[PDB]
Amino acid sequence: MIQRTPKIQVYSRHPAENGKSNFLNCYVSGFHPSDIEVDLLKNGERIEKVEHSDLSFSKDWSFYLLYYTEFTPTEKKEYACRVNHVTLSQPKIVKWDRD
Repeated sequence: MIQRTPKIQVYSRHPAENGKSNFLNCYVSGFHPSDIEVDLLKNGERIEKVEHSDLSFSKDWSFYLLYYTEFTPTEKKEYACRVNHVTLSQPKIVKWDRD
C-alpha cells in the first residue's frame, strides 16, 4: 500500500480563449489512495457546480485531480480548495493566493 498526501495547488487561470473567464483550480496531485474529497470554497462555502474534476493517475498509485471551475473572484471572498484525504488528518484548505 502506498498513501501519499496530495499536493494541493490552488490557482486561477484564464483560458486564453476567454480572458474574462477565470477558473479557480485546485490541482491535487500525487495522491494515493485516489479516495479524496476536493472542494473549492469561497469563504467556507463549497462551490457546488465545479465544472471540471479531471482525475488522472500516472503510476497506479499517483493520482492527480484538477478540480476547477469558472469563477468570478471577488476581493470580498477568499477562495480555497479543501481537500480531504486519508493522509490529511484534517481537511487541508489551501487558499487561492490571487495576487
